[PDB]
This record gives sequence, C-alpha cells and structure tokens, in this order.
Amino acid sequence: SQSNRELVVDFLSYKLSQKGYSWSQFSDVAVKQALREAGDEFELRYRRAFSDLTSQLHITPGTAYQSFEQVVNELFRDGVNWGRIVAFFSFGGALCVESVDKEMQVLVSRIAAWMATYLNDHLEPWIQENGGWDTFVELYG
Amino acid sequence: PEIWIAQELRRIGDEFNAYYA
Repeated sequence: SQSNRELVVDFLSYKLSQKGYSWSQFSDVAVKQALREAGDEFELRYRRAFSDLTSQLHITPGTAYQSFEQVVNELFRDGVNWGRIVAFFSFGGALCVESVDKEMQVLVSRIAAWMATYLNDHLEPWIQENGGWDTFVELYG
Repeated sequence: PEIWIAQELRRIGDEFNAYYA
C-alpha cells in the first residue's frame, strides 16, 4: 500500500507547480489524485473563511522546524480525521511555497521529510485503523 | 501565529470532514 513519502512528494510537487516552481529545483528526491483535488477544495474553503495560509505564516530557517511541529501538534491535539490530514498536507504545501518565495529553498526538501516522518510515525497508525488510504479515496471520490 | 494557524486549519479540516463523512 501507499508510500507516505511518495504522497508527500506528489502533493508538494503539485502545490509548487501552482506557484510556477519545479520540484526538481529544490529536491533530488487514485490516492494521489484524491489528495490533490481534496487539497484544492480545502484551500478554496480556507480562503472563503480566512486568509490564504501562505499569507499567514511567519517563516525563518532557524525556527521553521519548531514552527512546523507546533502547528501540526495543535492541529491534531484532540484527534485525527481525514479533513485534518488534508489540512496537514495543505499546510506543508503552503510552508514550502512560502519558503521558496522568501528565498529559503533549502527548507523545501526538509519540510517534505518532516511531513513524511510525521505521517509515518504519528498518522499512519490512525490511517491503518481507519481502513487505509483507500477509505479516503472512497469517501472523497 | 502557529497556534492561530493550526486552529484555522482545524476548523476548515473539521468542516471538510463533516461534509464527506
């Protein structure tokens, strides 16, 4: 079943392309489609209510990791659901594109790894208990 | 703003989740 690393790279590659960037510039590294589409819908819902994530973030190379973990820990503090996992991908995507915009491209491959490891260590058990990524595809369509 | 961002992500996440539940 699904390599989380692969998922992260696919999602981030997509979100970077939406900002005119190529994944290969910064990195030498049905589920994928559902996640891309869900990310687009999530971001539409987000900007209907709030400001684009890329506008809200305050990034520095020295605090990027700490910033990433604080956001993700609060996002999942009182539980996990598929919508929050989509939020997690969208946040990582926003963090990457903003990193590039702010001339901190070094962070792109790091953020992808932070995401992959958080998925593998902290979200994967829940994903398994909820039927795997196939469940997400069937729910989203 | 980390906590603020996470709270907004969570709210839209839960809205998203409820729609496709």
